[PDB]
Amino acid sequence: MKLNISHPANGSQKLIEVEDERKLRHFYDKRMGAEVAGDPLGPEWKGYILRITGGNDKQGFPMKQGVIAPNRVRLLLSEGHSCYRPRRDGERKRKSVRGCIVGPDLSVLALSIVKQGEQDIPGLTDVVHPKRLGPKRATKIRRFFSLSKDDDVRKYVIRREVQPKGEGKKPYTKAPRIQR
Amino acid sequence: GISRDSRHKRSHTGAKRAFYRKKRAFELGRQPANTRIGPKRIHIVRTRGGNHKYRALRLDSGNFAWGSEGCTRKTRIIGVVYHPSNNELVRTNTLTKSAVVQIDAAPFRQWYEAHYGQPLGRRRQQKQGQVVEEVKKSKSVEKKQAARFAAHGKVDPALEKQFEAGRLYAIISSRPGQSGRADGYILEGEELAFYQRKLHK
Amino acid sequence: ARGPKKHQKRLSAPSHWLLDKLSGAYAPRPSTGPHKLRDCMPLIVFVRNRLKYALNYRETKAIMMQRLVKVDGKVRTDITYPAGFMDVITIEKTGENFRLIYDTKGRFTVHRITDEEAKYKLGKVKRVQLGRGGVPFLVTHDARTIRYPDPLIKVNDTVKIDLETGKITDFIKFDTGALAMITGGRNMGRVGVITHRERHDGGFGIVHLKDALDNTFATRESNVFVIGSEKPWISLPKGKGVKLTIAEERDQRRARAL
Amino acid sequence: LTVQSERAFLKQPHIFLNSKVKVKSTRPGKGGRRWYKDVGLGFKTPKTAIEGHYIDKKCPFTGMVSIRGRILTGRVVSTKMHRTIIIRREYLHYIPKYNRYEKRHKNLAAHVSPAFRVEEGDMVVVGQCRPLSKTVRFNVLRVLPRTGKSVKKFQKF
RNA sequence: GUCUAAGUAUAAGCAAUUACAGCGAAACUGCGAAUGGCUCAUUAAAUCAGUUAUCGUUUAUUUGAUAGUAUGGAUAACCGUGGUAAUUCUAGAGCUAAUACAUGCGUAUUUAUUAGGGUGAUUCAUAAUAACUUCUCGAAUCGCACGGCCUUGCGCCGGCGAUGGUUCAUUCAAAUUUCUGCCCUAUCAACUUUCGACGGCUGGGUAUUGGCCAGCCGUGGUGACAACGGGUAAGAGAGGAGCCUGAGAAACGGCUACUACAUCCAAGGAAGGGCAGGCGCCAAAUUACCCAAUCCCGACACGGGGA
Repeated sequence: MKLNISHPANGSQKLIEVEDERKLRHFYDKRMGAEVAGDPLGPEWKGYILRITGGNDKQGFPMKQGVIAPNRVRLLLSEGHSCYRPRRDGERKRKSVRGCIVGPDLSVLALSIVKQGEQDIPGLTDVVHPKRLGPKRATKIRRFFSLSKDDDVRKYVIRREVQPKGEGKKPYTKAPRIQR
Repeated sequence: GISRDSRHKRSHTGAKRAFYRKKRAFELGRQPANTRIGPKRIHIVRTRGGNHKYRALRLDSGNFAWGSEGCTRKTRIIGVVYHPSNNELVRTNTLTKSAVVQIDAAPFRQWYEAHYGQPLGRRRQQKQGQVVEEVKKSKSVEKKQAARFAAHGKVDPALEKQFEAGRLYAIISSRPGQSGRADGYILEGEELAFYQRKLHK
Repeated sequence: ARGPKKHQKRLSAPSHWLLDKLSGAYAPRPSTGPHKLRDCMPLIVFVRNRLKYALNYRETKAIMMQRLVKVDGKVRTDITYPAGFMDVITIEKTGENFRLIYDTKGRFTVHRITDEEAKYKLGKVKRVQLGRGGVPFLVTHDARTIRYPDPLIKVNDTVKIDLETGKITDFIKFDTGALAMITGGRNMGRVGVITHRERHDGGFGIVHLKDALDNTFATRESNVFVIGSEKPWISLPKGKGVKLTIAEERDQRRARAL
Repeated sequence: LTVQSERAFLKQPHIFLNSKVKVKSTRPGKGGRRWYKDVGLGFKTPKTAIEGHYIDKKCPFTGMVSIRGRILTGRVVSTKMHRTIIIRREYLHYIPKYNRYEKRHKNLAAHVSPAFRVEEGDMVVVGQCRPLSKTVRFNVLRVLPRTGKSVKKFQKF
């Protein structure tokens, strides 16, 4: 298997080649939402626990939630679900989606970092990635930057900038908007 | 999938007429709501003109009218007594219009004791608790509610026997499958002996 | 058939418009608005055919979109929505207007008319009935709802509104022995003078009419339209709306020709 | 217990009035009503339609079924139904092959009010109402009681 | 398909001099397509033509009247990690907003009671009362001016439109509905009652009237004044079966199974359901150019048109 281990606080995630089906034995049979640690994966990992979320089969099939009896049941999907973009609006297409219980058939898992360990990883926690779009309405700016109600948001700018090359004149300064 | 029209019939002369067209979507007849008592189960069936129709599959309560006073109290439903159409609908106790339902005389009887100052539906043991029956009379309240106590506190005595039962004979005039509720009014007098006489039949 | 289309056919195009038999299949169908199909008269047919003030719809939309033309003071940037009845149409520069009336033959004609005589309107009562608040209000024949009128002003009166709030400044009374336009029957669109009204329990009680030269015709109350008592509010149509014979009126035209 | 019963047990106007006569408005007044109505259209209400305690809802003086415009006449074929007459309206058809007239007879059916006094062979004014069944789209209004005979009797009328 | 200055633009997109703001693809949101026009077993007063009518029914839309009342969670676009052969296959983690789904210290629905200008007449319209609904509405919008009072209050008052909204109109419609007229015929005088054939009470659903349908009985309804049958010499749609949208469709060139074929494959899986052209049952009429006119549709002067 190969892992899309996901890190929300730093915005950073990876794929990881998994040798040792012995390191996959503790990952077998576990339903979604369960928590298996990183110490049974690696000797180089100790303290992380991880939440199983998703991934994809061999030959590309996605994963639904709550779908015990683990084979690829051709599940009927409707609007507003996972693993489904509607062909037309209101359309309820029967697709083929894998069950929850992890057997050996999976190609790439998708994991959630729950508890941080002791070993540094460069490309997962040590490298940094803040989010792109910032707090856009006024009360969202109030709730992040702590502007109790007599403060007039306008001076608080969460701006982005673009400088080109080839020109030549000035930097380019852009503020999103403040609604309400 | 279910038809309504006037052309799938036989003539006034008797010969069946050759149908000249297929079914069009303005001649539809929908499934009847055989409404039962319980939780609140609702289909909203959106009908012609954007006008969504209140389809009541299962119900509990609904306000009834005390006809000799114009009083309306919300009332829980107990059960079907008679229907002139179908003893299969009585036999499954299915609610409908022209169904006489024995009802809770508790909100009616507590408008009676909350307003008048007279007992009905009680045993000859004459037990009594806290005072709201008297709570405080004035001279104006004494002349007022005693002057209303003097004459018009009055009942058909078979209705009084259904205050002792606490479960009166109302009639449903609303339909559930097109209005979302099963409401009616109370049966009084000649209609009381009429449909209690249908309990006799 | 089975729902609305917007395509008008050309052999079945009716009398009031003067459409050509040529130029492809379809004719300028009017869409919804105040009036029905019959007394409708779009600005398409009005400014291009009746006036010859247009070349094609680049020019007509190029007139209509720039906010120069008014209908009751409203902008009306639409081609398919109708113009009304006995109409007041604006050319506000140089101070002129266009009243649509009948001719002496029964079809509509334009008139350049002044700001006052244009700025009031002759609109018939269609209904006086009870609505919300407990008041009998007035549904006009043409566009609007005149709420809180005089409570004895009933149906079939034809009202001088000032067109500005839709309020009765005068009314013409439905009467026997009065002068009325007729819009229906076998003799539609004629100025006449009613001699009698009959009751006709069973639908559409009528009027007997006897004109200036003793011609009688009895037509219904749904098409009668009492246009004036004497009191020349509106512009007079040609020939006083008598609709005489083609030969004698032809000799009168050759007699009055310059 | 006499006309309230009629094998199918509700005979009421759409305005309930009977049990709440004991309410102290209409009874010190006079609002104790069989449901009183005129049909209009140049007629007169019969007296059994004034106070006659039968109850039907397809009655034009008790119920809400009305008349509009079109008024008809005709002679009854079979009076004996469950309150429905059948009209044989004859007319003279103009055959163009013969340049003549002939008889063509027709059959209506009209719901009957228990107000008037019925005959078979009478000449009966009926009226168009809303279609209360397939063939019964009419209602019996005014009887000219005549001694016209059965199928043998003829008049275009 | 579709952008108005008048929805939501932080495109690391143009292009200028810190709330955004000019241009503006992407994406959300809205409208959209009951039709352009197709193929072939037919439809014999059932259609239709007059002609009535809904006091038996709905209407997106049009324009007009309109309402003394009891500072909020997302997600798409975006950023990245990517899975498989992959086809509107799509996953996880993180953003972030709307006129978008949702909150907010009289009226809308249903039941009964009562009062009650028009019409030939209604229990009509209208008003009040008592409650009821798992409560619809009474704007937490956008743009364009920039002002009266001068408490110059990060004031109070202020218009011009765009969008949105309970209720009644109005048009456009759709739906039934009545008196008469089908072409021929007696090798057509009996037919309809199955499990409605005609009434009538009660319901039920239908937008409403209707045996349209179920109890429940009564006895029907028609026809030699030509019923009914027969003779066609005039609507039905890869296919049954169900379903969803909308103001309007039993929508199919839209879903779900089953039935008959058939295409891509890494053989597990997937996407698939037209008329026109040539030859034919030794060769003969263009595979033409345009929405310019007339006309139709969309946020709408542009964008789209097999008339």
